[PDB]
Parts: sequence; structure tokens; C-alpha cells
Amino acid sequence: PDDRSWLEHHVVHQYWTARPSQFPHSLHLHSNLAAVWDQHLYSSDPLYVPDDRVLVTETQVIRETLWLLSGVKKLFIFQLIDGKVTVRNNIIVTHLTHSCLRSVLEQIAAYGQVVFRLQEFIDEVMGPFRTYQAFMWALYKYFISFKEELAEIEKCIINTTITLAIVVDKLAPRLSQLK
Amino acid sequence: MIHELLLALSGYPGSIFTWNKRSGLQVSQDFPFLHPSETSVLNRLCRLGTDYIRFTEFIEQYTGHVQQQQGQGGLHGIYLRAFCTGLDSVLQPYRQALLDLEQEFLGDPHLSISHVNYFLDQFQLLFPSVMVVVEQIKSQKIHGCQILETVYKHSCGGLPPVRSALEKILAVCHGVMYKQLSAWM
Amino acid sequence: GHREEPYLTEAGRDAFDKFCRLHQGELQLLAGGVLQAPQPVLVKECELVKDVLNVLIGVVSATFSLPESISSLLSEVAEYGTCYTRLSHFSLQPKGLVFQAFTSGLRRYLQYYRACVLSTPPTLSLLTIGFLFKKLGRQLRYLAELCGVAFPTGVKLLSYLY
Repeated sequence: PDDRSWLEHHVVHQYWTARPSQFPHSLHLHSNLAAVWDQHLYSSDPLYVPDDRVLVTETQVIRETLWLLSGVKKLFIFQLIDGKVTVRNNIIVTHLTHSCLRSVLEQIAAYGQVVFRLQEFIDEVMGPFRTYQAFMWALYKYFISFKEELAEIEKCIINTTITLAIVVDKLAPRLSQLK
Repeated sequence: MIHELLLALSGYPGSIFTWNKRSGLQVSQDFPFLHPSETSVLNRLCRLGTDYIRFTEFIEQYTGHVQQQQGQGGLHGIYLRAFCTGLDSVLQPYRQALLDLEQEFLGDPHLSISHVNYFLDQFQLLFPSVMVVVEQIKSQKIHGCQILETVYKHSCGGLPPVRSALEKILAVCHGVMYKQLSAWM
Repeated sequence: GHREEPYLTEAGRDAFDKFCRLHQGELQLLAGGVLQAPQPVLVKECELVKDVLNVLIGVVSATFSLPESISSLLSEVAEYGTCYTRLSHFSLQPKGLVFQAFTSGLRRYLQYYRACVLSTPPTLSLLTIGFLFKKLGRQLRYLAELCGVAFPTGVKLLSYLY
């Protein structure tokens, strides 16, 4: 209302600021799959056990994962365990019933740890050796070019049909080099 | 976000980026209207303006403050002033870069923060490196010609942009010595 | 389609203004109405830029006469023109001969200061004016410390300046 209305419209605010997501849908199994399976589970008598996850949309995940992958840390998604990002099991998308998601988000979390530790290492040289200083400089010189390509993709998100398998495949020559 | 960020980075603290002398620039970080995703990129940007305000404060405080000066090199003397001049001239690309950012904000105000962050990542290494070079000289009460050596050892650096950037300050402080010796000899 | 919903770092130029308005209202609530913003937005940019071009000429601006971070930028460029006018007030004369020749040589520089403004910018960025007049406005505030803005006049000046 009047400022929260404008906020709710143009900015999102729905899992990471408390506002239960009423995102419209076309239901009918291909995008209703989590609900279809939950209703099936209840009809087979679990018994009861309501599963509570807070329902993020699809594209928001992909954008957040981009910002995770580029090299900046501390996002809302992905529970950290020591400084190791893992899959968040407190969110859910309208289909896939949180299992395929649990696999693929684990893959990107595996990449997120490798980039997290390297960027933390580079940060801890600025707070000599004459060889560590050149080493972090080479690592950094890679990272800036890598981060640039991620950032232009994230810019081009706002400017179409976005799903996982395009941005995953497009970043194959980057996650290969990351290993 | 559009003008506010450039205003913070130029060295005018606002009510979003609140100046302290113990924490420099700082986000308010108590609103649920901004979120952990943008927060981190913003803190990374806050560092540069904090160091910038320190730099400009020192330069202004000790250059153009007396006619031309008894004596302590960490507070007085021509050499400290010529240092501050060299430090101001190396900061000129920072001004030029911020100016270009405003042009892109004018071209489209819905461009990502990570683009800005990517632009300013090269200063992200350079500013903390020169900060300790100035901080050691002022803290240790370094007098006279030892200042020229202290910067010279830090122009043996293992970062090439930092090395060339400090070399320019060394060129200025050499210039004043050239100017004096040219009459003395 | 409805869009991809950009955040409050990329959805401004409208939510920027709403965010500033909300922040100002929040501060006024958190104080008690004892704070009183003078509307640091409206006027916009080009009108503001023309006003600060006018204060460097020697004539008074729209808040000073003898986004909220604009106040910090504004004070720094306002006190510049306040010094220029008080320097012309010190050079107001048609007595020591060398003192007169000194004052006329000062006015030969004040003319340069008047010539640099409004020959380079017609109207430009709000940051450009401060950056362009940083290496030069510092010289103008050096002149306030130099002059009397006891004090040497005449022969005393002829020795003191030498």
C-alpha cells in the first residue's frame, strides 16, 4: 500500500523479506508437479507430516546463483556450514518436487565453494613473499575476465525465455576452467 | 542508488553512507528493503570512498595550509607537500572513471551493480596498497630524506599498477630535489 | 510476461526517488519533526548547475547570500564564490604605490578566475563542476589566508612580499 505497493510490484520481496508468495500459475501437472506429488502423498496417507518450504520463483534462483558464481559472497540462498555453501532445503519451486533441484543446486554449490575459498585467499593477502603476490595477481587476472562474462549475462537477463539448461550449458567453458 | 552511490564515492557522505572515523563509509543495513545480495557489492564499493576521503583529507590538511612553512617531515616540509601533490595526480583516473559511470547511468539507469563493481575492481587493489605507504611515513614521524627511500622500497612492489602509481609520486619528490640542487651546486 | 523485477539498486530513477522520500520521512519520524529537510530535491540538475555557475561569477545563489548529500556538495562550491566576492571587496580601491600595483595585479588574476567559469561549461554534470574547480578553488581559498580576508601595506608590503 502506496509505498509497499510500489515495492511489491517493481522490487520482489517474497522469501527474503517476509511476504508469502502468491505467484499466479497455470497449474496442470507440467508446472504444478510439486503440488501434484504432495496431494498424491497425502492421498496415500503419509500420515500428515506437512512439509514447510517457502516457495521462491524460478528466475530468482538463477539470478542469485549467478551472483554466487561470479565471486561475491554472502547471498540469502544457500545455507553455509563453515563458509561452505550447500543447497537450501527450505525453499521450493512449483515443479520438480525439490529432488532434481537438490541435485543440480548441489552441483552449483560445489562450484561455489571452489570460488569462495579462492576469493577469500585473495582477500587475505591485502588484509613480502614476491611470489605469492604474483600468484594472487594471476588468479585475480583470471577472475576479473570470468566475472565480466557472468555480469553481462546477468544484465541480459532483464533484457526473454530463461531456464536452467541454457545458462548451465553456456557456462560450461567457465566451470570447466574453474576446476 | 543512482546519484547516491556516485555522491558517496566522490567523497560526500550522505544519510545512506554515514561517515565515521572508526568505520568510514557504512550502509545503514537496518532496512528489509535492501537484501544480502546487493549488500555485499555495496560494502565492496564503500571501501574505495572511505580510503578516498582519507586521502583527500590528508592532502588538503597539509598542502596549501601554510605559505611555505621548527620542522618535522611527517608534519612539515616541502617533501611531504610534494608527496601529497603526487598522490593527488595519481588519483585523477579515479575521478575520470566515476565521471564515466555517471554517463552510463544516464544512458540506462537499470544497469547492474556488478558492472560497476567490475569497473571498480582495479582500484580495489590499488587503494589499500598506497594507504600503508602513507600511513607508515606519518606514523613513524619520518623526517627529511628518509621519506624518499620509504616510498622507493614500496616501488619495488609485486603489483605492477601499484608500482607504477607510486613511481609517479617518486618522480614528483625527485623533482623538488632537482629544483633545489640546480641552484645549490 | 510481467518482467524480471529488478532490485533496489537497479530499479531506480523512479524507486530511487521513492526510496529517498521514504528515508526522509523515516528520519523525520525517528526525530520527532525537529529535523526539517529544506527539500534537497526540486530543483533538479541543470537549474542547480546554472545556480552554482552563478555563485562563481560573484553573485549570490539560491540558498546562500551575504538526494540529501547534495548539501555536502553544495556547501563546498558555495563557499568558493563567497570567497571570490570577499576578494573583490578587498580589491575595491582605485596610499602606497606598490600596494596599488599589487592590488591591480591581483585583479588581473581575479579576471582569470571569472574567465574560467562560463567559458568552459555551458551546463554539465553536477560532479564535473566540483572536480574541475578543485585544483583551482583551492587556490582561491589560499588567497583568503594570504590576504586579510599590523597587516602589511606600502613599504612593509614591499619587504614582506619580497
